[PDB]
This record gives sequence, C-alpha cells and structure tokens, in this order.
Amino acid sequence: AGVKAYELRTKSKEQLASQLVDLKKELAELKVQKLSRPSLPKIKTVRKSIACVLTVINEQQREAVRQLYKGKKYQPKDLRAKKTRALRRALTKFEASQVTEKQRKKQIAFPQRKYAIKA
Amino acid sequence: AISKNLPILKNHFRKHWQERVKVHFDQAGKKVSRRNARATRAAKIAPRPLDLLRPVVRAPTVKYNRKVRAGRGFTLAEVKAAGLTAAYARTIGIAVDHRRQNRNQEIFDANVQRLKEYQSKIIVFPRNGKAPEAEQVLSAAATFPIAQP
Amino acid sequence: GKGTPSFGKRHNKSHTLCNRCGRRSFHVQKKTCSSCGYPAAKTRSYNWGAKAKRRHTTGTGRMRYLKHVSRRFKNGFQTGSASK
Amino acid sequence: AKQSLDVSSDRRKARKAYFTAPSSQRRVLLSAPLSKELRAQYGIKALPIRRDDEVLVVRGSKKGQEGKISSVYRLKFAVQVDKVTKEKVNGASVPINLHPSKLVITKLHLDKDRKALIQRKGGK
Amino acid sequence: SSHKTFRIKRFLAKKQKQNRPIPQWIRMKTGNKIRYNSKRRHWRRTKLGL
RNA sequence: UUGACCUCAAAUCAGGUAGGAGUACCCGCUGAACUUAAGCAUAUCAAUAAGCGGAGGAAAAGAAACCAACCGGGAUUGC
RNA sequence: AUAUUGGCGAGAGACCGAUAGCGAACAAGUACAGUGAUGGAAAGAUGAAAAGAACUUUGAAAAGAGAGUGAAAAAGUACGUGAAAUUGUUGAAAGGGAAGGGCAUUUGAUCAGACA
RNA sequence: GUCGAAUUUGGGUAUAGGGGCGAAAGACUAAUCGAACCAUCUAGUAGCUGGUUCCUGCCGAAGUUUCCCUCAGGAUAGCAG
RNA sequence: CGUGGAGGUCAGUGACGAAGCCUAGACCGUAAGGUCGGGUCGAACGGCCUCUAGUGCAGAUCUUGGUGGUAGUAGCAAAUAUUCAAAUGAGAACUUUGAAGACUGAAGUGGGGAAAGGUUCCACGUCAACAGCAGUUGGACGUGGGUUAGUCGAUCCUAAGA
RNA sequence: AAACUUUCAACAACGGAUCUCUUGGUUCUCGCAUCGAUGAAGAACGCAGCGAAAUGCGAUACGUAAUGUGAAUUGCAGAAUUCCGUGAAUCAUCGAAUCUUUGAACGCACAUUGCGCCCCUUGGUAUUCCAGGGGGCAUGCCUGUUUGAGCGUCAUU
Ligand SMILES: [Cl-]
Ligand SMILES: [Cl-]
Ligand SMILES: [Cl-]
Ligand SMILES: [Cl-]
Ligand SMILES: [Cl-]
Ligand SMILES: [Mg+2]
Ligand SMILES: [Mg+2]
Ligand SMILES: [Mg+2]
Ligand SMILES: [Mg+2]
Ligand SMILES: [Mg+2]
Ligand SMILES: [Mg+2]
Ligand SMILES: [Mg+2]
Ligand SMILES: [Mg+2]
Ligand SMILES: [Mg+2]
Ligand SMILES: [Mg+2]
Ligand SMILES: [Mg+2]
Ligand SMILES: [Mg+2]
Ligand SMILES: [Mg+2]
Ligand SMILES: [Mg+2]
Ligand SMILES: [Mg+2]
Ligand SMILES: [Mg+2]
Ligand SMILES: [Mg+2]
Ligand SMILES: [Mg+2]
Ligand SMILES: [Mg+2]
Ligand SMILES: [Mg+2]
Ligand SMILES: [Mg+2]
Ligand SMILES: [Mg+2]
Ligand SMILES: [Mg+2]
Ligand SMILES: [Mg+2]
Ligand SMILES: [Mg+2]
Ligand SMILES: [Mg+2]
Ligand SMILES: [Mg+2]
Ligand SMILES: [Mg+2]
Ligand SMILES: [Mg+2]
Ligand SMILES: [Mg+2]
Ligand SMILES: [Mg+2]
Ligand SMILES: [Mg+2]
Ligand SMILES: [Mg+2]
Ligand SMILES: [Mg+2]
Ligand SMILES: [Mg+2]
Ligand SMILES: [Mg+2]
Ligand SMILES: [Mg+2]
Ligand SMILES: [Mg+2]
Ligand SMILES: [Mg+2]
Ligand SMILES: [Mg+2]
Ligand SMILES: [Mg+2]
Ligand SMILES: [Zn+2]
Repeated sequence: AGVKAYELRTKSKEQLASQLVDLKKELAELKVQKLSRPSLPKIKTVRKSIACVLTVINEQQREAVRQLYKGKKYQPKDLRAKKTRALRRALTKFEASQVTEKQRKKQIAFPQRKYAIKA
Repeated sequence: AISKNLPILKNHFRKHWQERVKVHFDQAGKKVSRRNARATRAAKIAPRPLDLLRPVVRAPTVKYNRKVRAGRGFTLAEVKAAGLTAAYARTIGIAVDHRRQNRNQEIFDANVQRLKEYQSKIIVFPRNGKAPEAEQVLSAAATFPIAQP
Repeated sequence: GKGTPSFGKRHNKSHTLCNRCGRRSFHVQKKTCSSCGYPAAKTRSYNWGAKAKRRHTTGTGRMRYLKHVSRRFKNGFQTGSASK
Repeated sequence: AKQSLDVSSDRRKARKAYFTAPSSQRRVLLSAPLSKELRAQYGIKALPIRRDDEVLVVRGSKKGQEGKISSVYRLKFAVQVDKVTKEKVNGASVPINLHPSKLVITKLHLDKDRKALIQRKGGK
Repeated sequence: SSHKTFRIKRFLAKKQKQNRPIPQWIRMKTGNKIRYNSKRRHWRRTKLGL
C-alpha cells in the first residue's frame, strides 16, 4: 500500500494537511497494537506515507517562494545554487572576459591569422 | 679504509640520497604522451605548421663560432627590410626578437632572404571566413632548413 | 608503601570526556584536551605522530557531505531535475 | 584477443565484479538459451531468465525434467523449478538450485516489456 | 555513584543496550560467518573507563 | 544661530568576506643532534628531521640593471 | 615543456601467497592496556548441494550404540589435506649403577634379482 | 615511638623535566629519579660479544718486518690461491 | 645436487586419481640426492635446453607457535566451629526449612552515606564455562521488571585560583 | 615370569606443519582537479516486523522525491495486486528535499542537556508574570547608509 507522490501533487495544502493528521493518528494506534502482537510489518508503510506527504508539502511551499523572488537580485541562500565554496567566489564569465580599451584595439587590429605552407 | 693500489674515489653519498632517487620508468609513457599532445595540438590549432620560422645566427664563443644555428627570432631591422611590420609578422608565424642586433651584413642578408622565401611559399587566408581547405605541413623548419655557408 | 598500598588511593579523575573528540582526555584543571587540543581552534596533530594522524584523519568517519562531491563533480554540478 | 584499453583481463578484478554485482546486473548474468523451436520462432539465441517460464534441464542428474520457474534466487545465482525438489529424511521437501545456463527455455512469459525486448534484439 | 551527570548516564545507557547476545535468526542468513558477539562486556571483568 | 569640511566613533544598519580540514607535490620562516673525521672544538651530517605561517591543479620562475669577449648570443622551466 | 608515498578514475607485473604481503585478505586502527600523550593484536578453506543425521535403543543429562544423507562421515558446524614434538592401546625385542655409535659374524624376522 | 599539637586528614587549587619541590636523604615528582614518561631523528655508532644454512674434488697458510695517541685495531712486506 | 619464478621444448603426466603426507619394503649415486611399490588423499604437476633470485639451518640467553620431563608432585593450614533431621534433586559436608551449639559484642561481622563502579538491584527460567573441593546455590548464564520531588541536591553566590 | 623403561610399526590422540586454493597486499604506468560560515573533516546519541557489530541513514531516520531498468526481496514471518504496468526491487542512477545534539562553531556558558535578551503568535480574567509554537542576537575587516563626537577647523548670523 502507501500513497502516491504524483497523486498528492494534484491537491491543495489544506487537503495535504488533513491527510497528514490522519496518517499520524493511524501510526499512533498501530504502535499500541504492536505491544500485544508478535509482529506488525504494516507499520512501515504508514511511516513512509508520512514521509511522502511531508516531501510534497515542502516542495509546494518552496516553489511558491521561488515565484516571489523571481527576477530579484537577492534570494535566500538555501534557494541559491550550491556548487562549491571556491566556485561561488570565482569571477563570473562577464568579469573574467573584461579587457581594457588599449588591448581591445590590438586584438581587432592584429588577430591570429590562418595560413598554410603550400606554395 | 685505504688499501691496495686503487684510484681515489669521490662518491658523494653521505646525505639522505635514497629519499631523492628518480628512476625514469615512464620514459616510454612520456613519449606516447608527447606524440599525443603534438597530434592533438596540430588538429586543434589550425592548418598552421605547429611551429614558427626562426632566423639563422652565429654561435658565440671561439669554440663554436665556426657554425650557424637557429636563433630565437628575426630582428626589427630584418623584418623591416622584408616589407612587413613586427606586429603583423607574429600573426603569420614569424618569430620576432627585439633584443638581437645586426652587425654582420652576411647574417643580415641571409635572414632577409629567409623571410622573402617564407612569404612566397605560404597562403594567408582572408578574414571573411571562406578558408578553403589546404594540406597541413607540420614542420616549417624542415621546409626551410639551415645550411652552413 | 609506594606500590600496592598506594594504588588504593586512586579515586579522583584527572581527565573526563572531551566534547569535541569524545575521548577521556579532557584535563579537568587545565580545561584542555590532551588528544585533539580542544578548546583550541585547530586540531592537535604532529608529524612525528604518523599513527595518531591515521587514527583520526579524513575517511575514518562517515564523511556525510564529502561523499557526494565526486559524483556531483562528475555530472558538472547540475541544477534542475531529470527529464521524463 | 583484447583490443581496448577500457577492458581488463585481470582475473582478480573479474571475480570481484561477479561476486559483488548488484541485483540488476545479476539479471543479465542469469540468462538462458532458447530451445530450437523457440529459436526459429523468435529468431534470438538467449534471454534473461524470468519467473513463470517453462524450462527443460539439459545437464546434471536432473536432465530431462521440465517445469515452471517459481523463483529466481539472484542472491544465490540460481533459479528454482516448481516440480524439481529433493525429499528430506524427515519427509519435508526443499527446492533444488539450478543454474540457468544449464536450462533451456521452452515457453516464454510475455508482456509489453518482454515483447519490446524481443523486437529490440532483432527478433520477431 | 548516585550523583551522576546526564552525559555519564546517557553513556551508560548505550553500553547496557549493546551488551546482548546476537539474535539466532541472523546466523541463518546467506553467507553469514558471525557466531558469537566478540564485543560482549561484563561489569567485573572489563571496565568502561569513562 | 545655521550650514559645510577634516578627523574619529556607534548600530542585531544594506551587502559581503576571513577562520577549520587536507597537506604526496609547491612558496617561506625557524632549526638540531646521533653520525663522519678511527679522539675532538672549525668542518661534516645539513642550509636536513622536528616546530610555525601560506597556495594550487600544479606551484614557483619569467619577457634581462642576463650571458659574454665571439663573425657574438637573447624571457622562464626541464632533460 | 617540470613535480606529485595525498584525493578520484583506470590499465598492468619474471612482486607476496595467511608467521608471507600494508598493523589489518575476517564486525582492524577492532578487542584489549595506560590518568594521559600513546601502544596495539590474534583470527581465511565441511560439501556440487545442508542433503547439518528422521526414526529405534541405553542414560538424569551431555552423549553412546544402530539406522540414515552423501562420490566420500578416512568430510559431522571441535568440519579440505592433517607432518613433528608429545601420548594411549596392541604386537615384537632387549635390560646386574645411563642410553646411543664403528668394524665383523651368529640367531630371528623380512625381501629383490636369474631360472633361457 | 607519639598521642592537643611544628597534630592527623577529605576535597578544591598552585608549582612540570636541567624544570619543579625539598625541617636536606640526591630524597620525592603515578611500582620509573645523581635529571620522569611518550613519539620521532633511528635500522644512531661500536677497533667489542654472539651467530652466519648443500655435496664432492685439487691446492693450502700466518702469529714475523716497518710505520701509526699503534699495544683486543689498521696500513706495509712476507707466507697462499 | 636441491628450491620459488621466467622463455623454449617433450603435440610430457593426471578425477581409470595431480600435489602433499606415512611407509626397521625395493633399486641407482663416493655424496648433495634421484627412482619405484604399498597406504592415505583429492586437482593440479613434471623431464630436458636456457633465464632469474627474498634459493638450502642444529645452535645466535634467535622470532612466533605448539609440546614435554618435573608431577598426580609443591600445595589447596591466618581471621575460635560446627552438629542432627526433614524437604528438593539423577546426584547434597556446602541449596532451603526446623532444632542445637557458637561468634561479631554499639570505634560491630549492626544501621546509612561521599568518591569510585554501572544494572552487580528484583522475579522467573536455568548449570557447558566461572565461584583454585563440591553445587540443585550465586554478584554466573538466558529472558523480563524496576529509580516518580515547587520544599532533598545540582542549578545561584563567592574562596584560593582560573 | 610380569610390571616398568626404551626402540619400531599399525590404529587412535594431541597439535596445525605441508600441498593446493585467494573478492587481500605491494610496485609501476596512464588520465582527471572537486572540502568548508549555503556550517567541512571529526565526535556523540538515535533510527529496522524480529539487530549486538559492520554498512546505511537522521524524528521524513538500513530512508523521502525524481530518472532508468522491467518483476522481485529471501533467515523466517508478512504483504500480495506490485505483474500486457506511472510498476516489484537490501537494484541502478541521482539534478529535488529531510538532515537530532555537536564540531572552525557564532546570544552567554558547558565536569551543567545551566542562564539571558529581542520580534511575531497562542493559552492562562495580562505591554509588565508564567507557559507553548515560529524567527533572531559572535569576532576582525571592506564598501555604502544612518545617527553622532572634537574651539581639528571654514563661512555666515
Ligand atoms: Cl548508579
Ligand atoms: Cl588495506
Ligand atoms: Cl600508555
Ligand atoms: Cl607538562
Ligand atoms: Cl647422486
Ligand atoms: Mg616512585
Ligand atoms: Mg589534579
Ligand atoms: Mg605538527
Ligand atoms: Mg551479569
Ligand atoms: Mg576492580
Ligand atoms: Mg546587517
Ligand atoms: Mg620552498
Ligand atoms: Mg669522531
Ligand atoms: Mg669510531
Ligand atoms: Mg666521542
Ligand atoms: Mg619538516
Ligand atoms: Mg583546491
Ligand atoms: Mg602542467
Ligand atoms: Mg603562477
Ligand atoms: Mg624590458
Ligand atoms: Mg635564456
Ligand atoms: Mg599478517
Ligand atoms: Mg576422499
Ligand atoms: Mg580434517
Ligand atoms: Mg608422532
Ligand atoms: Mg651522599
Ligand atoms: Mg615506575
Ligand atoms: Mg644492522
Ligand atoms: Mg697438500
Ligand atoms: Mg676476543
Ligand atoms: Mg597420488
Ligand atoms: Mg619412520
Ligand atoms: Mg575439490
Ligand atoms: Mg633469505
Ligand atoms: Mg641441514
Ligand atoms: Mg630449527
Ligand atoms: Mg652451525
Ligand atoms: Mg632458545
Ligand atoms: Mg600433596
Ligand atoms: Mg601454606
Ligand atoms: Mg581459620
Ligand atoms: Mg573475642
Ligand atoms: Mg562474644
Ligand atoms: Mg541478587
Ligand atoms: Mg571448582
Ligand atoms: Mg563442578
Ligand atoms: Zn578532545
């Protein structure tokens, strides 16, 4: 058994919140029954369903915030790209390709040429 | 530790020499790497000859002054006598050395002749981008060998 | 009386558990660990102690984050998600 | 002979890869050849073994016996046949582990994925 | 002693739970070479040394 | 009174940045003795071990206040 | 173009073969020792497959004697092969304060070679 | 022996290795003290002691000369292959 | 002469039994050694021409491991001391109950704690190992149960000092 | 003459040599350049139907989401509809998340699971007391903003 992530993505936050509470109630009563029975493997599928519901709720809330900060130059650090510490401090593509006006004139005037030794 | 009629030896092994022993096990491997690097550079760069034209100079010292060899680059006066500028010469595959001077007319004439022959045996493609395909000669030094006068 | 009779008076700990490395090496009165050097900012280590470095170096633990760096580098630090 | 630098002939490496292969890769390793009737009918030589496949034993002391695959024991590199078992002294019966390379498939269990695999291998 | 810090008591709790024999059903697993718990402890033989 | 300038402070002010780890190889500082001299102090071991500071995929060096005395050579690195 | 006993990914050897090779082929920087800095092991192999011995009998029981499984229990979870020191049983021989050895032959036991 | 004091003692705290502490014995400083313990330099050097693994065949010594802080060691000549 | 590994060769040997091991059985060599039969055993191994070395042990108060004589020997003698019966059990000098004789004699062999130990506390089940005899008993083995604070401490204060 | 002692053989002991085996070690060569305040390396404590360790993981706890493969997992139990399919799996891949207490470790402390302050919100007849939930408060330095200090100093009243 267990819930399906793609099915949970088609409902509002209110429905997800209510379904989370019901799963928690079902988990609580199964723990009571575990004390009297030699085994109860059904408790596993309930725990995974709670994890799946929490995952879908988090991805909906995080997606909403990305729309709020869309286009702005400052965004929360958890919504920024991870990469590495050294990669985030490196010069951007625009900064690394900057040249002075003096050097730009030289590059246009005398670029590397294409030639061959035939005749 | 001195006995018998033997030469005096001067083997310098009183330091921790075993920590600094370099055995060239990769001699064959490095040759493969160098050949791969030359092959990939020739394909990558251009149909260009993979090396720059060099002038002929006189070796210094009384022991070696009887022979001529390849120098670093053509002088500013040599390239000027050939009808081109130093900046343009570098982009066509001519090495230019600004710190070498000309005092020998024979050497100056020989280097001018080399520049003349080089310009007549190359094709400079236009900057438009047509670039007709041409056969790539991998060695400009082999095309223009240096001969003892 | 310096042997067996003296051994009966040992009931006061000189070291307790260290909060940084977990060993029973935190000197009570000196307020410093004899193994990792806590609370000093750097971790205590010495080149003459080759074995000591091996016991605590990188790779002896879980490597919770450093495990996945090689995989992320191999894919070029991708962003987004896989396409269906 | 070997002609690629990406493949190794080291015996030690080959044995470690076999014994530590994950479950998905053991499926390919547990392949069985088809019968003459099925080889002509489909046009392929061998396929990975699948549950609910009819097989015939062609090697060992159980040669000549048939049955259906009831379990593919990937962890043990073996399969089990429903009616090929051994009777213990106490009266209980245990399955006999067989290697798929010593079997011959006489009937294939077919679904959407199996049919696509057959056509992918050039079969009909 | 009766007076003990929380850290010591938490440390003692884990050592109690780790002091148990291996379950029998584990020895029946495929490719199992473990027979007895080699890290068993008795309070009078080996001291924790905390 | 008012308004500048200079210098110097404060703020949970706006946005950033440094620490620790690893350290085979790399750039510096600091720095022994056993040992050899058939003793031993200069010397040697050695501008080494240990100790301390700082980087990268390489580092460092690098387009001559160079080498030369030749009919002169021509950034640096390595064999 | 040079360096690289670290990290990641590969290909190899006239290298070692469980007292060897890294300390570690195994729940090894583990068990354990030290107040502490530190110190630091031992330990791989039933069989193709547990088919890991139902059942009967003796004993309080462990187990034994049968039966059975297996190509083989001279493979029984003290498990491949199973050497020596050392030990039990059986058989033969000698022995008045050591034993063992060399040359020669008697006695006992045991044995190859040609029957041309 | 001493037993109301220069008394006995728990815990807290201070002093760390050519340093500490000492009503002073070179005593004590975790069974370690006329200079603790741990790792490294380090496989430190030794003219000195011990050991140095198969067979057969042929040849076969020296303890003497000169020099040496040389006298349990070397160089040198001799004897040997 | 022998040992580990390498090139070549003998279209060499082998599950109809390779290697190893045991064998007062046989044969060859002055010797280092080589060959064969029998037993045990189960998967690889040898002759010859050459190459190579981490290549041959009785010793080093040698290293690691294993095992002897000594030897059923030294010994299991401080702290006054045990005895009868019943119950249980395969089994009782040592367990339980009852009876008797004794000791600690309030600076105790009594009743609580600090430090230190860490589940040794309690019940049930159980005896291969451990309790230098024994064991049905146990601080042993197996499975469970158990530590309840506005007032008791920590927490707060300051001491030498850090 | 026995016992006893010694030597040899067979069978049985003790012990683990020898032979064969090898998912390990060692050395050489080739390619690549990627840790951390966006909280690293390391440490502590927890998480499975039945688990002590190892391995994996973090109260979403031997895992969640996504993608691929296309029917297992396996010691037992269980679940079965998951089987011509948005779908089995201790599978592979991995770009989205979770990530307890810590640690350069950052409100102050730490041999204490000790003690404060600020903002929003909820309950207790409450801006002040008590409690629950969420979000914050380290240091050096750089650029900028704002609020200031000094007869250091200018001009004007
Ligand atoms: Cl307690
Ligand atoms: Cl390893
Ligand atoms: Cl120690
Ligand atoms: Cl100190
Ligand atoms: Cl011989
Ligand atoms: Mg002392
Ligand atoms: Mg103290
Ligand atoms: Mg250091
Ligand atoms: Mg116990
Ligand atoms: Mg004790
Ligand atoms: Mg701010
Ligand atoms: Mg340097
Ligand atoms: Mg000297
Ligand atoms: Mg000397
Ligand atoms: Mg001296
Ligand atoms: Mg150094
Ligand atoms: Mg880097
Ligand atoms: Mg480079
Ligand atoms: Mg640079
Ligand atoms: Mg210049
Ligand atoms: Mg130069
Ligand atoms: Mg080893
Ligand atoms: Mg056999
Ligand atoms: Mg055996
Ligand atoms: Mg024997
Ligand atoms: Mg004196
Ligand atoms: Mg001592
Ligand atoms: Mg030596
Ligand atoms: Mg002679
Ligand atoms: Mg002598
Ligand atoms: Mg044989
Ligand atoms: Mg014999
Ligand atoms: Mg076999
Ligand atoms: Mg040797
Ligand atoms: Mg010998
Ligand atoms: Mg020996
Ligand atoms: Mg000898
Ligand atoms: Mg000895
Ligand atoms: Mg006696
Ligand atoms: Mg006595
Ligand atoms: Mg007594
Ligand atoms: Mg009395
Ligand atoms: Mg009395
Ligand atoms: Mg009790
Ligand atoms: Mg006893
Ligand atoms: Mg007993
Ligand atoms: Zn520490």
